Amino acid sequence: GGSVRHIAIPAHRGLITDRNGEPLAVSTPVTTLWANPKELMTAKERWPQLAAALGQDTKLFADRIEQNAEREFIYLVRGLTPEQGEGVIALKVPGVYSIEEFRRFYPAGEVVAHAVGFTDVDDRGREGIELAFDEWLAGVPGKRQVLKDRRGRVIKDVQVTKNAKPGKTLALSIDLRLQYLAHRELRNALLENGAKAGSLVIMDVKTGEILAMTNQPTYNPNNRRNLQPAAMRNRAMIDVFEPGSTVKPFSMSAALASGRWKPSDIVDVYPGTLQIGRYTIRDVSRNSRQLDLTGILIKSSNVGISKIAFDIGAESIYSVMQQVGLGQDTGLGFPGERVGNLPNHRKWPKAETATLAYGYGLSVTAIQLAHAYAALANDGKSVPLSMTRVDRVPDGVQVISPEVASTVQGMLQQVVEAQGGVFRAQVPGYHAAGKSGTARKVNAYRSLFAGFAPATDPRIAMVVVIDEPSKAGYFGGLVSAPVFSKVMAGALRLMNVPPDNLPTEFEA
Ligand SMILES: *C(=O)[C@@H](NC(=O)/C(=N\OC(C)(C)C(=O)O)c1csc(N)n1)[C@@H]1N=C(C(=O)O)C(=C)CS1
Repeated sequence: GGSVRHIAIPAHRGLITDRNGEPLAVSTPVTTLWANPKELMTAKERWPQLAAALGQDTKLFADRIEQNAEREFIYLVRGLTPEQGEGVIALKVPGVYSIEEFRRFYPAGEVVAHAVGFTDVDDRGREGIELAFDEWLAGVPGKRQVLKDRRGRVIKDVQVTKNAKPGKTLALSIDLRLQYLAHRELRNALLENGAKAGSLVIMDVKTGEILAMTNQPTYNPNNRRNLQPAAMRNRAMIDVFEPGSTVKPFSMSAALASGRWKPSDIVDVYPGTLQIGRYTIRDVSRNSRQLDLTGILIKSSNVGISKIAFDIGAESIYSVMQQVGLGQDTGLGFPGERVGNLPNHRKWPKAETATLAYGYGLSVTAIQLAHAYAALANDGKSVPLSMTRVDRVPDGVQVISPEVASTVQGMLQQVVEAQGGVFRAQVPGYHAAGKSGTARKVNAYRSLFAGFAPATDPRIAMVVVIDEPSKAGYFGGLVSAPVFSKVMAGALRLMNVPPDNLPTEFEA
């Protein structure tokens, strides 16, 4: 007797590695016990011992089987060892079956959870890379012919009609060594500042590769028990924030490209405030009069950058920030990734011109901010972003001219190295460049640092975001700059970049 039926052959999900082959998401065998209730209903005498072997109350187990008496498949328990599955099979209960199924394990756990994401119990990607590249990773299930008796029990395997096709291996752009370093130091910074959250992005300025992307809080994707959704946010891609002063190098790029400004030109910022009708632009350091363009960045003078913006026009500044990608679609396609907002106007009055120029009222992601600094470091050329390992580098787009980019690079090196600069961002053994930011949330603060290294031949761009530090310190040059120093120092050494901060003949 029996009936001819076709059943599926699950496909083996593809391995996800870092850029060097280190396993990040692996489908490994676990032993699973399942049951056909229609068969179980013929051997009720065996139920209590089966319940006991499954750690179930006898009556709760007997109730569950009765409530599913019309189904032909229920799970008993998933994730045993082969030895554990055999002990239950040794009861020889009709309708109880053991199978080996491949389920996801994440060997680096919380360290790359936001980037990698996870699959559901149907093993379909639902977060992070697992979702974004689900088609690549999933493969194609097969089909095989069976004969089933009246209860649904397979009584003969007839033939395979189509073989399963396994999913494909995927190598991410992430370097797990940099990821671990970034993860540990971001975690340390949250403790030292009693901060609520944070992000750290590392990018290869020559290839567009996202070398590291970590956030706090994070979660263990191997133990998703009562996960708070806040811990699951890949903030670097799905949270927007005001970049504030960290956009001032792009305002400065527009200034230098206009033909009306050189680094040694001077701006009077006395007395540290600038009234624009009912609005008042304010500096924190208000013991300045004449500042040159590098000093405007070193002191992070909102007044100074605003006066420059009045001279060159907001349109030139908006265009640079648009070109380097701030508030613009990255095109990556990460689930929930935000585009943000670069505010636009028909005509730009002084107030809107000033706030644009020092990053007030803008919305960007940490990925966008890092990509913009990568283009600046790469002599003004923006290489497309990638979450996967890049073997053939695609052509970039020139978004800032090489001469202007090179001059702004040198100014940003001075921001880190010059007297009164952001000395905590200095990278031991290397010349580094960057810009701090401190944004008041609308007192709560967000502490920023963005930069790149080595200055002589940039390789890595990095953004550090510390959300709501609660200690006495909250300025970006105190809170986020030291994280940049430690992570950049380690990342450059892990990538075997030759140190470039060597004495001249006279300094030796
Ligand atoms: C650049 O980020 C500048 N930040 C600001 O003007 C902002 N806030 O300034 C503080 C002092 C935090 C305030 O409470 O007003 C700002 C920009 S967008 C936003 N929502 N707030 C300057 N940056 C620095 C740095 O280099 O971190 C300073 C040292 C002084 S303020």
